[PDB]
Amino acid sequence: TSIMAVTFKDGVILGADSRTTTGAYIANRVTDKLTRVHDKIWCCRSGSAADTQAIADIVQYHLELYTSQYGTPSTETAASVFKELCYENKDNLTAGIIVAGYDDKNKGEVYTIPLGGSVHKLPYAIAGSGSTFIYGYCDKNFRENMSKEETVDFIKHSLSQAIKWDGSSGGVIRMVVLTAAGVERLIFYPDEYEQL
Amino acid sequence: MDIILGIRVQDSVILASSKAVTRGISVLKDSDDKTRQLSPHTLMSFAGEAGDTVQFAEYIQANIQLYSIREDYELSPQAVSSFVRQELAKSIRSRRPYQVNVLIGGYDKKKNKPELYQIDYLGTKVELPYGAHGYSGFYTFSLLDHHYRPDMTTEEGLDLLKLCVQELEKRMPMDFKGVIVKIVDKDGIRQVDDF
Amino acid sequence: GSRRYDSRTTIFSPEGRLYQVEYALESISHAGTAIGIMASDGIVLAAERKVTSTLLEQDTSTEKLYKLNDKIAVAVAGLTADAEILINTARIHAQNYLKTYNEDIPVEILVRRLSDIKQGYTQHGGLRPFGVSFIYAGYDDRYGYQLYTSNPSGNYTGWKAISVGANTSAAQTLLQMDYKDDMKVDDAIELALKTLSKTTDSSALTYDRLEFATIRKGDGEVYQKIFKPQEIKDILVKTGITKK
Amino acid sequence: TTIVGVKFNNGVVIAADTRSTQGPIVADKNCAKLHRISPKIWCAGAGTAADTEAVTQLIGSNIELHSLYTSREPRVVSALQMLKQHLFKYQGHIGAYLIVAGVDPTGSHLFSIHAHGSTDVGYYLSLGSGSLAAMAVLESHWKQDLTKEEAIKLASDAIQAGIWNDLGSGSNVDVCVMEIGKDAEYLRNYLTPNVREEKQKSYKFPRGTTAVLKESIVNIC
Amino acid sequence: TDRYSFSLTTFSPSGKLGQIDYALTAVKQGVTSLGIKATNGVVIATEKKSSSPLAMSETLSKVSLLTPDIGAVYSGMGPDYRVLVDKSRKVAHTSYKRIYGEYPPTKLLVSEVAKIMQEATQSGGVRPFGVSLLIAGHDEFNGFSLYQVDPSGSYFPWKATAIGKGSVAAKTFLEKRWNDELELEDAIHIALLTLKESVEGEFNGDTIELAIIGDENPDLLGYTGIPTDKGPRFRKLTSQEINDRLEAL
Amino acid sequence: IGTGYDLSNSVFSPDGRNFQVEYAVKAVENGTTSIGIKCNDGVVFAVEKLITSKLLVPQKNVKIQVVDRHIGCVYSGLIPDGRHLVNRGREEAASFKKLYKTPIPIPAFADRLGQYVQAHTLYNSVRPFGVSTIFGGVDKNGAHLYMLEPSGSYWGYKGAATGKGRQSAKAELEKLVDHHPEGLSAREAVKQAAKIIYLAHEDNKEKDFELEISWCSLSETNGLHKFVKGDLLQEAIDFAQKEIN
Amino acid sequence: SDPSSINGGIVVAMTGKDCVAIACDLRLGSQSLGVSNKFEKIFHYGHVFLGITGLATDVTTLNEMFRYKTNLYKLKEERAIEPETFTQLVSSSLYERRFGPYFVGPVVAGINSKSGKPFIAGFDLIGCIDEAKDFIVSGTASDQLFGMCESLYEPNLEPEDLFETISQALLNAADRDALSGWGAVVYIIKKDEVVKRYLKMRQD
Amino acid sequence: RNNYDGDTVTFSPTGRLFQVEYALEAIKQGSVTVGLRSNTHAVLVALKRNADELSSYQKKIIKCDEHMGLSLAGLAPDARVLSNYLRQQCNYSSLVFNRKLAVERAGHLLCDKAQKNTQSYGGRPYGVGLLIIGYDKSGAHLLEFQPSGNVTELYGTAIGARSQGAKTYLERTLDTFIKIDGNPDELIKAGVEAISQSLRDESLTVDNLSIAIVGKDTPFTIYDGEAVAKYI
Amino acid sequence: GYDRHITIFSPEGRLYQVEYAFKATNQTNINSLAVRGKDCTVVISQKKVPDKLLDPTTVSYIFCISRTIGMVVNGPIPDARNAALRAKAEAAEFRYKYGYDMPCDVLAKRMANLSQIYTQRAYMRPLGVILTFVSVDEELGPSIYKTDPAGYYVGYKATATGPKQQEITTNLENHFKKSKIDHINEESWEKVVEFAITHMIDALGTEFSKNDLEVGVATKDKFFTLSAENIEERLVAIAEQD
Ligand SMILES: [Mg+2]
Ligand SMILES: [Mg+2]
Repeated sequence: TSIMAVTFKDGVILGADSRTTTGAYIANRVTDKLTRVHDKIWCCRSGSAADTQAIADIVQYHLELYTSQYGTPSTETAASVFKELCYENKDNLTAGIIVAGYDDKNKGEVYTIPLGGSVHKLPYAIAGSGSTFIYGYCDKNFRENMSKEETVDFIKHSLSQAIKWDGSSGGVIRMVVLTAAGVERLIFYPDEYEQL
Repeated sequence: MDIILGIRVQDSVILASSKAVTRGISVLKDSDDKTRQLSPHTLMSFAGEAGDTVQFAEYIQANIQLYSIREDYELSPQAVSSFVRQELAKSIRSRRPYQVNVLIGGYDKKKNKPELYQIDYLGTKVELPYGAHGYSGFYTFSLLDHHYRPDMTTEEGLDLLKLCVQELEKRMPMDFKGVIVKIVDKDGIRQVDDF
Repeated sequence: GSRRYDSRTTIFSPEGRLYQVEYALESISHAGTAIGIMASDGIVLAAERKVTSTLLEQDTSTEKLYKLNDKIAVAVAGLTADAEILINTARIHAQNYLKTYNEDIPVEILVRRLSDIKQGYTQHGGLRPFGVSFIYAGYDDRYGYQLYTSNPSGNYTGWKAISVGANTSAAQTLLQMDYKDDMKVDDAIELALKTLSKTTDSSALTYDRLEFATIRKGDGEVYQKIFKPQEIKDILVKTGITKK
Repeated sequence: TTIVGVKFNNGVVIAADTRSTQGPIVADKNCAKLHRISPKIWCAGAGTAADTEAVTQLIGSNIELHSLYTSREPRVVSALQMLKQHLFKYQGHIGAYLIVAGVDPTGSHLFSIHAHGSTDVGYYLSLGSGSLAAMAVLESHWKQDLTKEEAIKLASDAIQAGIWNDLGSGSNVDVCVMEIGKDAEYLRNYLTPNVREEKQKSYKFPRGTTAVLKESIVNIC
Repeated sequence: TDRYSFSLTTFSPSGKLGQIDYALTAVKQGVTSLGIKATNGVVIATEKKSSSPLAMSETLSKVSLLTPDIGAVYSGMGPDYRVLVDKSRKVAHTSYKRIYGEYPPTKLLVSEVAKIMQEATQSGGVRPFGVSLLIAGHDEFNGFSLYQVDPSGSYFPWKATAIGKGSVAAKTFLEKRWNDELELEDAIHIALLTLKESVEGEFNGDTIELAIIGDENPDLLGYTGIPTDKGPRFRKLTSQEINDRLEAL
Repeated sequence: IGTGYDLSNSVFSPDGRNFQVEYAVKAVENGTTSIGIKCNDGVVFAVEKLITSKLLVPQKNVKIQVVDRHIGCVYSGLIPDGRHLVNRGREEAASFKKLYKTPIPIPAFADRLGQYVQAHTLYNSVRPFGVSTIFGGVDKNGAHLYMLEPSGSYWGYKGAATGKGRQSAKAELEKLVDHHPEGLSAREAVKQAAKIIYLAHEDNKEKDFELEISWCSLSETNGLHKFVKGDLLQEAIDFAQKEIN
Repeated sequence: SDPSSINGGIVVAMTGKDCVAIACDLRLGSQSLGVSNKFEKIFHYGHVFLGITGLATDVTTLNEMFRYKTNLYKLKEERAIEPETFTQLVSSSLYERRFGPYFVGPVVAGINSKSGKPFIAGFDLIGCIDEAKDFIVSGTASDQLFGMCESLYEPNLEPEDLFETISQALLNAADRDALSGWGAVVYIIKKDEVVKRYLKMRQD
Repeated sequence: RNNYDGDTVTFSPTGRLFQVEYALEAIKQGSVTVGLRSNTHAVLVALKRNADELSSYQKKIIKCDEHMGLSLAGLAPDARVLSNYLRQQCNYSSLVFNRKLAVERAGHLLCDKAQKNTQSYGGRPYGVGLLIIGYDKSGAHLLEFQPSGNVTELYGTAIGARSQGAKTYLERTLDTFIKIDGNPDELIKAGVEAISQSLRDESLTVDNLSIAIVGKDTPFTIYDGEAVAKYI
Repeated sequence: GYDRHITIFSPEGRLYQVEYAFKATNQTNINSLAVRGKDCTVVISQKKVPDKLLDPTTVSYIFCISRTIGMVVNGPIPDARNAALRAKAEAAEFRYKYGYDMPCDVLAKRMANLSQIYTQRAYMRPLGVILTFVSVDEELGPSIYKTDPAGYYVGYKATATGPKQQEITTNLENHFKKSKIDHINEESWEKVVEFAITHMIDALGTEFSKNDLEVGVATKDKFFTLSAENIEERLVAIAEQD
C-alpha cells in the first residue's frame, strides 16, 4: 500500500496505488484505495482491508447522519470520527487512514491517523508500505500552495518511486481531486509513471 | 489411580473400591469408602480428582433421594445411569468439568434383574457384566473374560473379585491398602466385613 | 402511572377465592363437554365439538382431543389457543423427561407439572390464567391406566370417570348412575356417547359435532386410537344414537 | 476448490468444480458448489464448506425477508454488505471465501468477499486452491465487451485449469449464468471430462459369502 | 419505564374476555373478505376500499405472500395485519426453513400465527389483534388447505368461509353453492359472486383483490436448471384477469 | 365525552390536548421573570431573583447556568427541573464534543433539549418539566437564542421572556424589535435587558428583587459565556433605575 | 488425545436398486483398552436411520436429542420425518454448536415414503452435508472404508447383493483398524421392510 | 388537593405538586433547628424532640466532613440517606481531587438528589429539611435545603415547628450576628437566643440542646450534653 | 372508563387514543398538500408565524430526512421533530446495513409499523402527527406516501392534510378527474410548485405572501427546500398568469 494526500491552493488531492497483495501474490491489481465518506471528504486506507473498509463504512454512516441532522460536516469532524473509532478499538484494529477534505470555510485539509488512533494535521501526509521509500524525496520536493498540475505531478512522482521500490505497491495510480469545482477522478497507467 | 471394580452376577451386583487415599507422598487414609448409596437398591462407586468425587457423588445422591421422596418410588438403575451420564455430559462442556468416573450397581425390582453401568467423566455410559475405571481394567479384564460366566453366584463373583485383587496387589506399583466390597441384592446393599 | 389500570388478576376475595380462577371456570362452563371413562381394560375420551357449519372441515380439525405423547392424551374444555400452548409445553416436558431418564414420563408427573404452571399463573406475574380445563388419559407401568383432571386453579385430581366443561353436574350424575368398576372399553364408549347425547345443547348428536379417542392395550403395547369421522359415524349408528 | 466469476456485456457468469476433499481423500466426486442467495443472485464458496453453506443460507433467508418487506427485487450490493458485516463480526472465524455475482434493477454485479470481512470488485475473479491456474487463464484470455458464450467458455477454461493443474479441484464443472433480461440459468455438470473408466472386474460376491450370526426384523411403523 | 407488565385482557365475571370480544367486534366492522377451497387450489378475495381516488390501489395490498405456497388475507385493522404478515414471514424462516430446509406447512404457520395472537391476548400491556385472518396454503403432505384465525388465537379449517361486514350473507351464499367436486375456476367465479354481493362501490379489477393457491408457476421462479425446485403456487391475480372474468359473468 | 383525562401524563383529551403539559405551563407561569435578547453578534440573558427575606446573601443563589463554554441557560418555574435539564444538556454537549471535537451547535443543543423534554411527555410514568427555558449562545453560524416549553416545543426567537411579568417583558421586547431593525449592541442589549427586567418586576412588586445578567458575544466576550458583573452591571442597573422614573 | 480417535468405531451406508444399507461396528474402548462389544452406533427414528461415529458421549447425546426433536416433529406434523428433512435437521443442529462442536460424524440413510427414492447423506462435525448417491463412510477407518467402497460398489443391485457388498466392505475395513471391530451390525432397508443382521468377525 | 395528591408524577390544575407540599408539612412538624454564620465561623443550634420523657433526644446534627455538616428537621432516615450521599460526595472530592468539596457544589448535588425523586413515578420526595454549614476556600456558608430541590444560601435561617420566631429574630439581628467575627461563643449564644425565641412553654435544658460549629482554624465539631451547659 | 385512556379496545371496538391523536394532528392549524410532477415531487405547507418575536427561519414543519427523502409533518412540533429524528436515523441505518438509500415507501412502512406498535402497546401513546414523505425513488419515480397515528400508511398521486384538508383533497381530485392522468405533466419543477400553490390558493380561498408558504421539492437524488426569495419568484410568476 502507498497512499498520500496533499493540500494545494485550489483544494486537496489524494493519491494511491491499486495493488492489494496476500503475501507475495497480487490478489487485486485494480483496487480503489480512495474511499469517499462524504461529498468532499475522502480517505486513503492502508493495513487490514476488512478493518479499513469497516471503519470507512461506519464513518460514512455517521457522516450521513450528521448531514441529516446538523448539515455538512467539516473535515475535522470526519477526522475526529475516524480518530475515535481507531483509538477506542486500537486493540483489534490495524488501519492507517489519511482523511482529506475540502470545504469552503477552511479550504482543503489533510489529517492522518496512524496506528494507535492518533490524529495529526499536515499540509501533506504519506503512509502505507511503500511510503518509507519516498519520505526524503517528498520532503525535498513538497511546496506550499502548489497548482493542480504540479501537485498531480508531485504525487505521481512520489507514488511511482514507491511503486518501483516497494513490491507491495503497484498497479495504477488513482487520484481524487477535491476542489471548489467538485470531485475529479484521475487514473495514471504504468506506461506513464514507469517512464518517469 | 484408585481401584474401582464391579461385577454383575445372576443374583446380585458386587462393587469393590480401594481403601487408600494418598495426598502428596503420604498415604493419608487407609479406610476410605469410595461409594455413595443413591437408593436402597442402587449404589454408586466413584473415583477421580480430589474434591470433585465427593461433591459430585453427594450431589447425585441428594438428587436421587429427592426424586425418591417426591414420587414415593425408587428409580430404576437405567434411569439413574441416564441421569448421571447427562449430568456428566453437561459438566464436561461447562467452565470447570467434573473429573469423576462412576460405577452404578443396581437391582431392578420391576425386572428382578441385576444391572451394572460404567460411566466415565466424559458422559460415556455402558452396561457391562464386569467393569472397571482406570488401570484396574488392564489387569482384571483378561481374568473376567476367561473365568466369568452369566449364571455365576454371589460367592463365585466374590472369588473372582478376590483373584482380581490378588493380581492387582501383585502387579501394581501403587499400594491401594486393600479394597472394600459391597453386594447389592433384593435385601439392599451390604458390605463384606473382611476381605 | 399505570397502577390505575392494574386488574390484579392474582388476588383473594374476602371469602378467600381467586376472582380470575372462578371467572375462567365460568368461561369453561360455556365451552364444550369432555368426558373420560377408565375401564378395566383401557381409557376412553369423548368430547363435543362446539363449532358447527356445513363448510367446516371436521376431518383435519381436532379442537378438543390432543396427543401429549405416545402413551398420554388430553381432552380440553375452554380456549383452544391457551390449550395448545399448554399442550406444547407439556410435550416439551415429556420429551425432556424421556431424554433425561430414557423412560416414558408417568402421567401424574406431567399432570402435576402442568398444574404447578397453572398455580404459578394464579399467584405471581399479574397475568390472566389459562381458560382451559384438561382431562388426562394416560398409562404408565406403575399405576397402569390413569384419568386426571386439571382446572385453571392449578389443582389436579384423579378419577375413575369424570367430565369437565358444560353441564358438569348433570353429566356427572348420569355417569354415577351408569358407572360400574367392572365395565369394559365398549361399555365406557356407550356410556360416554349417551351422556354426551343427553347433555348436549344441540338438536341431535351427529358425527360432525364430536370427537372420540381410546387408549387401549391392542401384545403388551398400549395404543392411542383417535377416531376418524367415519369411525365416529359407525360407532354412532352401532350404539343406535344415529342411523345409516 | 476452484471458483471463478466473469462479467460479460449483458450479465455475469460464475463457475466451479465438483470435488470436496476430506483432507487428501475425495469425499464427494460431484459436489455442487454454486449456491443461490436470490433467484438472480448466486455465489460460489470456498474454504470451510459448512461455513459457506451456513452464511449463504442465512443471507438468502434474510434477503428474502428484506425483499418481501420492501416489495423490491434483491440487490447484489445488499448481499455484499450483509455478508461482509457478518464475516467481519466474527473476525474471520467463519472460514468462508465467496465470489458473489448477480443481476438486479441496478445492473450486473460481481464481487468477492474474504472471511475476515474484506470485499473487492472486478470483471474476472477467482478463489480457492486452484485459483492461481484459473487466474492465469483469466489474465491470458479476458477482454472487454465479452459475449455470453465467450464469458462462459472463459469461466469453463479457468475451472478446467484449476481442475487439471491443482490437486484440490477436479471432477466436473458447474456454471451459473445471470443475464440482465432473462432468468438465471444454472448448468449443473456443464462439462464431464473425468468420467470414470470401466473396471477390470465385477466384484459381486456370491450370496452367503458373509458370516451371519443373528438376523431379526425391527419395527418401523 | 414500562410498567404495563399486567395482562390487559382478563376474564369478566360472565366468563368472557372483554378485549377479545371487542377485537371480534372491530373485525365484524371491517371490510368483508372471503376464501373458497376447491379441488386443485384455494381462492382468497377481498375489497380494496379506497378512501380517496387520489390514492393508488396497488399501494395497499390486503393479500400478502407468506411463503411461495401460502398466502393470506384479512378483515379488520390494516396495520395489525401488516405487522402480523411481517412476523409470519420472519417465523416461516427462523422457525422452520432455517431448521428443516423447507417452507413450513399451512397448519404449522397457522399455529405459529395463532400463538402470536394468543400471546397478544395474554401478555402484559398488549391489546389483542383487531384482525381476522384467512390463510390459504398448499403442502405436499396435507394438500390444499384454507384456515381461519381469530383474535382469541383460535384457528379452524374451512372448505369456504368469509369474515367482516357481509359475513353472514356471504357464508349463507357459500353454503348453498359449495361442492366437493368444484374446480379452481368455478371457485374463482363463486368468490367473485360472493364478493359482488358484499360490495357497494365500484366493482372491477382495480377495486377488489384476489389471489389463488393453485398450480406451480415455473416461469415465476426466476431461475432454471434445478428440476427438483418448483415454482410458487401462490399467485395474485392481475386487474386484467379479474376484469375478463367479470365481463364473462 | 368523559372525565379525568387530566390525571395522567401523555393521555390525550377528546380535543387533542395534554392537560398535564398545560399544568406544567401553569407552574412555569407562577415562576419569576426571565428574559433573553439576541443582539448582532451574541445573546444576553437576564433574570429576576425574588428577595424572599433580607437574610438571603445577595449576589448568591445564581439562576443562570453555563453549558459547555459558549451556551447560557435560564429558566422560569421549578428551578430543580431546570438544573436537571441543564445537566442533561451538559451531558449531550460533552458527548457531541467527544465524538466531533467541535463545540455543539446551538440548533443541535436546542434539538437535544427539545427531544429530552418531549420524551418526558410520552409516558405516564414521568412528569413533564416544570420549567420554561430561555437559552442560547454563539457558534460558527452566529448568534442564536432559543426558548423551550414543557411540551417539548422550542423555537428560535429574537427575544424571549417567561415568568410572571413575561407579558410586559414580551411587549417591551416587541418595541425593541420595532425600533431597531439594524440590531442592538451587546452592551446596549445588556442595558435594555436590565430595563426590561425592572419593567416586568412591576407584576411581582410585592417583594424586592435582584437582577442577574449574563452575555455571550463575539466582540465583547470573545465567544464565551460570561456573567455581567462589576462596573457594567452597575451601569445597566443605573440605566434601568433611571428609566423606571 | 484426538477426541474423535478416543472411542473409535465405523459406520458405512450404501445405496442399491430401491434399497439402502447401513452398517456399523460394535467396538467401544478407551484408546487401546476395548471396554464394550455391545455398543451399537446406528439408531432409527421412524423410517430414517442415523449412524454416528466419534466421541461416544456425543454419539449418545445426539441420539437422544434427535429422538427428542423427531418425536416433537411427529407430534406437530402428525407424520414421520423424511430422510431429507432429517438430514437438514442434523446439519442445522450440528452447525448450532459451530464454536463448541460435537465430535461426531453422522450418516443418514433411508427411503422417502412418498417418492420411494433411496437417500443417504454424510456430515462433518459442523454439519456440512455430503449428499453422495454411491456411499457414505465415517469413523476411524474412513480411508479403508473409502477404498473398499470405491472398489466393490456398483449401482442398481438387489438388497441381498447390497448386503453382501456392504458387509464385506465393513469387515475388511474394520480388520485394518485397531480401533474398530468387536462385532458388526448391518441394516438392509427396503420401502416396507428393515432387516437387521449381526456379523461374525475376528474379536481383536 | 383531591384527585391530584396520589403521586409525585401528577401536576395539579394550578401547577402544584401536593406530595412535595406534604413532605414540606412533614418538615414543619419536625423539631426546630436554626443556623447562623459570620465571616469567620458558622454555628448550627438544634432542639432535639423527645416523644415521651423517657425517650432520648434524637441527634439532629450530622457531620459530613471535617469542614461541613448539617442539621435535620423531619424524617430521620431520609436525613440519614441525604447526609450519607453528601459524605460520599465530600469523600470523593477529597480522594480524587485532593480538594475539599465546596458548600455550593454540595448544595447543587443535594438539589439534584432531591429532584430525581420528585419527577419519576414511584418512591417519594424526601421528608426532611436540612441546614448545611461549612467553611471552604470561599469562607463560611449556610444553606437551607428543601425536598422540592430549592437550596438557598443564607446568613441565618431556621426550620421546624414555629421556626418563624427564630427566623424573624435572625432577620432583626442580621447586622449583629453577621459581624461576630473571631469569637465562636457569642455566635453560639446568638443561636441559643434565637432557638429560645422560637419556644413555647419550653426551656432549654442540657439534654435538649445540640450545637455544631465550623470555621477557620476549627474543624466541624459537635457539642452535646454538658458541653452545651455553658450556653444554658 | 379507562378504555379512553390507553391503547385498548372500547366496547364498540374503537381505539379512542388513536382518534384523539388524529384530532391533535390539526392543532397547528396548518394545511399542506403534496403533488407529483413528471420527474419531481412538490409539497406546500402553510407557514404561520403569529408572534413577531420569532425567528421565522426557525419555524418549519418540513424536514430533510435523507438526500432523497423529504417529510412534511401535520401536527405539534415536538412529536414532529421526534418522528423526524427517528426517520433520519432509520434512513441512515438502512443505508449502512443494506448498501443503498432507503426508499420512500420503505421508510413510510417503517414509521407506520412504529405507529402500529404505539397503537397496540399501552406504555406508548401515538404521535399526534401525520407524516407525508416525498421523494423520487429510483425504482418507482415520484413518490408520495402518508402515514398517520393509526399505523396506517398509503401512497397517493396527490394528497392533502390539515383542517381544510377536505377542500384541498376535493380540489385535487377534481383536477385529476379533468386531466385524467396521475401526475402533473410538467417537466420543470418550478411550474409544478406554481401549480400546487395556485390550487392551494383556490381551495383555501386566501392569498399568500412569500412568508406564508414552505415549499419542498424532491428531484432525482436531491431533496431541497425553497428559500423565501424563490417562493416570492414563484408567486410573482403565478400573479402574472391568467
Ligand atoms: Mg488437479
Ligand atoms: Mg480390530
